[PDB]
Amino acid sequence: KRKTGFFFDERCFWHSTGLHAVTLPVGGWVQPPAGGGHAESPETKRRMKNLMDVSGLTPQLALRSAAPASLEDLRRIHPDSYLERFKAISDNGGGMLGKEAPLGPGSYEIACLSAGLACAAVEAVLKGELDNAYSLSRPPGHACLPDQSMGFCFLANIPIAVERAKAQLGLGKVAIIDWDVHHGNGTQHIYLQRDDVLTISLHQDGCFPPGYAGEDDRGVGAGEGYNINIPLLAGAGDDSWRYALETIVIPALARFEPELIIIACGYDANAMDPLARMQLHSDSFRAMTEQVQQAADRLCGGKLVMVHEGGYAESYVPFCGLAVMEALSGIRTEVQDPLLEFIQQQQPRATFAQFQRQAIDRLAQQFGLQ
Amino acid sequence: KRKTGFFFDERCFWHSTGLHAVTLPVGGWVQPPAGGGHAESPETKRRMKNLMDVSGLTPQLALRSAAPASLEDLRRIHPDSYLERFKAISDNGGGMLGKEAPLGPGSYEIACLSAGLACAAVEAVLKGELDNAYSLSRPPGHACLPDQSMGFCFLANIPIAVERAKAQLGLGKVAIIDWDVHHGNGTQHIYLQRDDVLTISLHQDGCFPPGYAGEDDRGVGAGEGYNINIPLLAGAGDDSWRYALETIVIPALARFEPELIIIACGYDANAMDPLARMQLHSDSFRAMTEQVQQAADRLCGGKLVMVHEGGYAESYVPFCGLAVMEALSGIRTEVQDPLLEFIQQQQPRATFAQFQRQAIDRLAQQFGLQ
Amino acid sequence: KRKTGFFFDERCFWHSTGLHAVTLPVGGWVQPPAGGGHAESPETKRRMKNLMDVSGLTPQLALRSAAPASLEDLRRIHPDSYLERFKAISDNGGGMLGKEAPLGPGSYEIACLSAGLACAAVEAVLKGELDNAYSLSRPPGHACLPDQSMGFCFLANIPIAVERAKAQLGLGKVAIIDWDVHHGNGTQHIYLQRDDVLTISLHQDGCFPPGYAGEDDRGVGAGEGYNINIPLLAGAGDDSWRYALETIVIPALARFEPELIIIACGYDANAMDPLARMQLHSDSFRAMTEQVQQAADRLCGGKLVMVHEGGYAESYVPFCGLAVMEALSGIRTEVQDPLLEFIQQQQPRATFAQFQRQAIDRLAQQFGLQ
Amino acid sequence: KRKTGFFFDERCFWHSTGLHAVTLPVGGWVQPPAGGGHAESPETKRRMKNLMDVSGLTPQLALRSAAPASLEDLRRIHPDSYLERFKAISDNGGGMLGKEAPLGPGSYEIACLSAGLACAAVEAVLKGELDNAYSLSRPPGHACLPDQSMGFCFLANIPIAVERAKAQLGLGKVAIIDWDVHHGNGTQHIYLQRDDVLTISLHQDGCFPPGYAGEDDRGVGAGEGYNINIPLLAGAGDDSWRYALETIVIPALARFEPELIIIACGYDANAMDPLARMQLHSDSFRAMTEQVQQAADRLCGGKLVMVHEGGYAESYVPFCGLAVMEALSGIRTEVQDPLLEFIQQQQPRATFAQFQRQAIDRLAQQFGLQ
Ligand SMILES: [K+]
Ligand SMILES: [K+]
Ligand SMILES: [K+]
Ligand SMILES: [K+]
Ligand SMILES: [K+]
Ligand SMILES: [K+]
Ligand SMILES: [K+]
Ligand SMILES: [K+]
Ligand SMILES: [Zn+2]
Ligand SMILES: [Zn+2]
Ligand SMILES: [Zn+2]
Ligand SMILES: [Zn+2]
Ligand SMILES: [Zn+2]
Ligand SMILES: [Zn+2]
Ligand SMILES: [Zn+2]
Ligand SMILES: [Zn+2]
Repeated sequence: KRKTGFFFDERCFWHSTGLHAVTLPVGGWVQPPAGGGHAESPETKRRMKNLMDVSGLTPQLALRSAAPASLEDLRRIHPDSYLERFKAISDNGGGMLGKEAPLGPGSYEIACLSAGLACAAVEAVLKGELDNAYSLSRPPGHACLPDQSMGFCFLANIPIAVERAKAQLGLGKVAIIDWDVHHGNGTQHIYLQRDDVLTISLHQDGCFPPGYAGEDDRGVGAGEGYNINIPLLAGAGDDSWRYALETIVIPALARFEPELIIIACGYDANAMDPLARMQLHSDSFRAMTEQVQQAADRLCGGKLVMVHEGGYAESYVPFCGLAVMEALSGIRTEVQDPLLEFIQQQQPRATFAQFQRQAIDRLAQQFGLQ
Repeated sequence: KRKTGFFFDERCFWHSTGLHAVTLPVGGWVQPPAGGGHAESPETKRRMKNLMDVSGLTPQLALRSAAPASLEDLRRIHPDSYLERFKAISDNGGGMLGKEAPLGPGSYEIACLSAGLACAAVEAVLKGELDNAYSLSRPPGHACLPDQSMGFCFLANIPIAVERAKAQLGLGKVAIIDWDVHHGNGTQHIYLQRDDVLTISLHQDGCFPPGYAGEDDRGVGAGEGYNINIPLLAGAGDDSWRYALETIVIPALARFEPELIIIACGYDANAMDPLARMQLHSDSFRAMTEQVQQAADRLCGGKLVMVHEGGYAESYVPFCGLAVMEALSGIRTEVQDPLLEFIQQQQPRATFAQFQRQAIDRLAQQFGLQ
Repeated sequence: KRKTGFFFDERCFWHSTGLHAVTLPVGGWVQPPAGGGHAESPETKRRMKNLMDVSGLTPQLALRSAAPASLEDLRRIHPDSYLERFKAISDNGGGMLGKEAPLGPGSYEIACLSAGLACAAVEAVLKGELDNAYSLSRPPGHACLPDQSMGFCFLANIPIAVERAKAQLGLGKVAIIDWDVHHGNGTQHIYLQRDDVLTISLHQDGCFPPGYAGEDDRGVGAGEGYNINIPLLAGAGDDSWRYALETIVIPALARFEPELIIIACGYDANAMDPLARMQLHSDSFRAMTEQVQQAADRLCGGKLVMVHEGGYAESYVPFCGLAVMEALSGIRTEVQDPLLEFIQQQQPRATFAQFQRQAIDRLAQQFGLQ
Repeated sequence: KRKTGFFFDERCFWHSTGLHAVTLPVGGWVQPPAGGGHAESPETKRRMKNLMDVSGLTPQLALRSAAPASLEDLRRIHPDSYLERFKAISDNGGGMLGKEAPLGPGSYEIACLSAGLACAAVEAVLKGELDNAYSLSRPPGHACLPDQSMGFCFLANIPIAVERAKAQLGLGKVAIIDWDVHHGNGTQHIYLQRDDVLTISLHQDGCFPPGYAGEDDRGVGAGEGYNINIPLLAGAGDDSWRYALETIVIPALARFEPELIIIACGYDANAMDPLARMQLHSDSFRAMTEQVQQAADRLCGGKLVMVHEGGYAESYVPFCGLAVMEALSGIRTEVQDPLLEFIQQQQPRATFAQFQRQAIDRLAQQFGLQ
C-alpha cells in the first residue's frame, strides 16, 4: 500500500507576525496579551507533527523538506513590485504590507520555503515517487492575491506549485478543492479566466473575506463553469460538510476529469476554532480525506496532494490533522480523539441538517450536477 | 440617572484549574501547552475590567466587593457532603471533583467570594442602594448542580444570592434570564418544581450540556410553565438573539411580573468564542442589556442584576462586557469595538435569519406567548 | 503614623515592546517564543499590585494617578528632536529608536503618564500632603539619556519629576539613590556637572551598561564629589547590599543634607532575576527601605519618594515590592515570602562576604567617608 | 572525523509538572501565572533541538531514540517502594511525591524513557558504534536520590546508565563530571562509598541543595578520595569555570584513569538563568566541552557521553547547547551567539577573577592535585 510523503521544515515554525491579541493588533483599546496571543501560531501546526511523532505514524511516512520556491517560481503568479515590497518588510524586521497584513524578520525566505514544500509535494506525486503527499506549508497561501497579502497569507502556495508543474512537467487539468473554512479567494482569483484548473471552495457563508458567499461567481470567459463556491451555513457540522462533498464536489470532479487533485486543507472548520463557527471533528476530516482519495483513485491514478492552510484551535487541530494523515497514509494509530464523542453530541439536529442538505441540493442543481 | 454597582474582587482572578490545553486536561495524547492554555482563564475577565478602567468608565460606577457567602448561604442550595468534598480538594491543592471538574488550592474560599458578590449585588439593588448592578463573579455558577460541579462552576452563584434574598429580605417573584451561550442547567434544576422563580435560557442547541436542547422541558408540579428553554441554532447571530428576546423573553417577563430581573450574563455567544458557534458582537450584548433594562423599568422599578458567567475569547469578550456595562450604566465611553463592522458583515444571510425567526415563532406559540 | 501614597495607573501596564525572547528580539537565530517572552512584561509590575490588593495593604494607602508630564516637563531634560522621534515611532505602531530600543503603539503617551506619576509623587510629598510615596512608573526611566533611549527606558522619569519640583516648588538639594541592580547611567549623566543633586548608584559590576563599573567617575566641574558609584560584585547578597548602604550611602546622605530623598527602586537584584546575578530577598529590600526611611527621618522631615525601575522575576518581584511597601507604609500584612528562607540559605559564605565588605570599605575611604 | 550520536525523543517534551509560577507552586500568596510559568519547561530543551535543525547541524549527527530503561535497570539504583509510589502518582495524573516534587500524568513512562536515552548513549559509545554522544534526557536526573525525588528529577538517569553498563558490558572505572550549576547531590550519594566511579561537581556555593558547599565531603570507606566538590562563588563566569576545569577536573581525570567520561551537562550556569547567579556564555560551554573531549582523547579512546540536566533560560540555553554539540561533533555551523559579546563584557573584573582562582588553587592543593 501507500507511500505517502510529508513535506515539512522546522523553519516554517519560525515565521512570526508580531504582537497580536488573537486576531487583533495590539494598541488603542486592545490591551497587550499576557498569553502568547496570535491565532496563526506555530503551535497549531507543531502540535500536529508532535502528535504524529508520539502516535508512531511519522516513521511510516516519507519525510521530506524542499528547496524554497525560486524567484522564477514566484513570478508565474506574483508581480515584482509585490514580491519586492514583501521582501523589503521582511528585511526590515516588520513594518506592515497594506491593510491588516503583518510579518516578521525573514518571513520572505520562510514563505518561499513554505511554497517550495507545496511545489515538491506536487512534483513527487506527479512523477510517481509518491502515491500521495501532504505539505505542512506555513505560512498558508489560499487567501493570497497576486499583488496583495491577505488572511495571514503572503504567497500563493498552491498556484505557485501548479504553475511550476504546468511549466516543467506538462501538468494538464487539475482540480483544487478547498475545505479550509474560509473562501479560497486567492486561488479563485488566479484561475478565474481559466478552464484548465477547477477551483472549488467549501466555506462558511460570509466569514472570510467577510460578507462574501460567492455561489453565483462561476468564472469568466473560458473559465466560466470552472469555479464552484459552496457557502455553508455557519453552524453546520459533519453531516452537512460530507453531504456537500458527495452531492457537489466529487460529481464535479467526475465531470471535469483532472490529472491531479489538490486539497487546500484547513482545519478551521473544527468545532473549537475561534476563527469560524463550524462543528467538524477529527472523523469529519477523516471522511473527507477518504472521499477525495477515492475520487483520486477512480480519476487520476490516486494522485492526491494536500496542502495545509488554516486551523486555529491549538488543542484540537492536531487530532484533526492526525486523522487526515491516517486516512491519507492508510495507517491507523492507537490515538482516539478525546473530544470526538462530545462534538458528535453537539451536532445540529435534523431540522437544520435537512435545511442545509436542501440548500446544497439547490446548488448542485444550479451548477448542473443534479 | 443611574447608580450602577460593579461588584468585583482581585481574589476571583486567583482561582486556578491546573493544566489544560484549552478545554482538554493534559496527558495521554494531549500535549502540554507552551501557551497558558485553559479557556476559563482569569485573563478573559480581567481584560474586561482593565478596559473599563482605561475607557474612563470605572470611576463613574459604584465599585464594591463583598463578604463571601456564609456556610448557611451555601446550604440553602448545596448539601454538606458536596460542600465538604469541594472544600477538601481545595484544601489539598487539587485532586478532581468527579467527571471533568478540576480546581486549585483555595478555590473553595474564592468560590464562596464569587457567590458573595452575587449575593451583595442582589441585596444592594433590592434595598434601593443601587438602581442596578453587575457582579464579576468568577468562578461562574450557572451549570453547578446542588451536588455536582459542572462546566467550570462549583457553587450556584445566582440561586445562592436569590435564596438569601428570599430568606432575609422577603424577595417574591424573580426572573432569571440566561444568555450565556450554554444551557443554564444548574438554575433550571434548582427551580424546576417552583413557580416563584422564572428561569429562561437562550442557548446553543446541543452545546453544553452536550446534546441537550430542552424546548419541551417546561417544569414539574407547581413549576410547570415556569421554565423556558430557547435552543438557538448554532451559527445564529445578532438578528436571531434579539428576535428571541423580543418575541419570547420580554413577553414572558410581562406575563410573570417579577420583583427582580437577574441576568446570567455570559459572553460566550460572541463571534470569536472557542466554546460555541454563535456570531454576536458588542452591539448585540448592548441591545440585549437595553431590552432587559427596559422590561425592568416597566415591571420592577428598574431593578436589574447581572452576574457574569462564561466567555472565552480573551481579545473580544472585553469589548462585549464594556458594551454591557455602558448600557447598564447609561454611560457611553469613547471606545469603538474594532471588530464590530467585521462581525456585522459575517452575519447569516436572510435565508437562515428567516428560518431561525420561524423557529422562534413556533416556540413562542408553543409557550403560549404568540 | 504614615500617610503613604501609591501612584499607579492601569495604562502603564498597556505599554508594549513587541516580540522578544526574554531580552532578545525575534529573528535570525532567535526562534519566536511560544510563551509570552519579553522580560519587561506588564506582569512583573501588575503582580505586585495584585498581591498588595489580596494582602489587604492597598486600602490602607493613598492611591492616586496623575496627569501625564507636560511637553514642557519633558523639555527640561530632553531635546525636541528626541521627543519628536519617539513620538513618531509611537504614532506608527513600532519601528525602533536606534540600537536596541523598541516600543509599541501609544508608548509615547504612556511614557508621559509614567513620568507624571513620578512628578506627582514628588510634589505630594514635598507639599506635605503625604509623608512618603511610591510610584509604579512603567516604563522605567533610570537608563534614559536626554537624547537616547536605553535599557527599556524612554523618558527620564526621576529627573523630569525633580526639575519640575525645582521649577515650580523651589526644591533645593535632593539625593537620588539607585538600588536597581543596573547602573543609573541616565540619572548620572543628567546631573554630572551639578552639586544640587547627589546621585548614588549601587549596581552589579559590568552588568548594564555592560562593562561599566564607574567607581572613579565622581562628577565634573561643580558636580565633582556629587556622583557616587558602588560596583558590587556579581553574586553578592543581603549582607553586602546592606553593608554598602550603611557604610557608604547613608553617610553620604548625612554629609550632603538633602531636602528630599528619592529611591530609584528596581528589584532586579532579587535572587531569581534573569537580568542580573545578585542574591537579594524580600527582607533585603525591606531593610534597605528602612535604612533610607530612617535617614529621611533624621535629615529631611521623613520626605522619601520611591520610583519603580527594573525587576524581571515574575513570581518573586511581587514579594519584594510588597515588603518595600510594607516598610514604607509602616504596615505589616500576613504575607510570608515563601522563598525567604530558601534564598537566605543560598547567601555567599563568609569568605566572599568579607571580601565584599573590604571592597566597600576601600570605596568609602576613596569617597572620603571612612 | 566524528560520529556523534544525539539521543532524543518527542515524548520527553510531553512530561509536565502542573501549575507553577517559575519555581513556585500556585496558591496561597502565589498568583497563577498568565504566562506559561514553570522553569523546567519543555521549551528550554526543544529550542535547543530546533536551533540545531535550522543551523544545519542535526542532519550531520547520528539521531537516535531508545527503548525506555527496564524495571530491572531502575532497580539497580532505586528501591521498589519509591518506584511504585512515583508510578502511582503518574497513574493518577498528579498528587505530589513528598516535599517540593510534582509530576504529571504519564511522567513515569517518560522518565523511564529519559533514562533509557542515557543508557543507550552510554552503550553505543562503549561498543564503538559512536565516537561520542549526547542525550537530551528530560526529565533530568542528577539530583534524584534512590528513594527521593528532588530538583525536578525523578530517576537517576546517569547512575542507571552506568550500572547497566557495569552489568551488561563489563564497564570498569568511569568519571562523571557535573557542570550543571547545582550540586550533583544524587550522583554523589549513589557513589559515595565506591572507588570505581569518580564523581566531580562544579556548582554554585549554596545554591541547590540550598546551603550546601561540599568541599570537605570526599567520600566514605573505599570511596574516600573518589568524590570531588568545587563550590564556585556565585557571580563567577568564564575565567573561573575554565580555570576550575583545568586546575582541578582534568588533573583529577589524569590521576584516576577512567574507561569513560560522562558529563552531567546542565546549562543553568549561563548568564541569564533565573535558577543561579553564574555568568557563562556559549563559548564557555564550548571550551569546557573541548577540555573534556581532549582529556577523553588522552585517557579513554575519545569515549565521552554527555547527558542533559538543567538550564532555564529559554532564549539563551539553545545557543549554549548548540555550542556544546558543535564542540562535541567537531562541526561549526554559521550561528553566532547574539549575546556572546554582551556577556563577555559583563564578566567579573580581575580582583574577583583572582580571588576565585586563589580559592580553586587551595582546593586543588586540598585534593592533592597541586
Ligand atoms: K474553503
Ligand atoms: K478556474
Ligand atoms: K443560556
Ligand atoms: K422555575
Ligand atoms: K543602580
Ligand atoms: K550630581
Ligand atoms: K554541578
Ligand atoms: K565515588
Ligand atoms: Zn482559514
Ligand atoms: Zn457526527
Ligand atoms: Zn457558557
Ligand atoms: Zn449585525
Ligand atoms: Zn535594572
Ligand atoms: Zn540573609
Ligand atoms: Zn541545575
Ligand atoms: Zn569571556
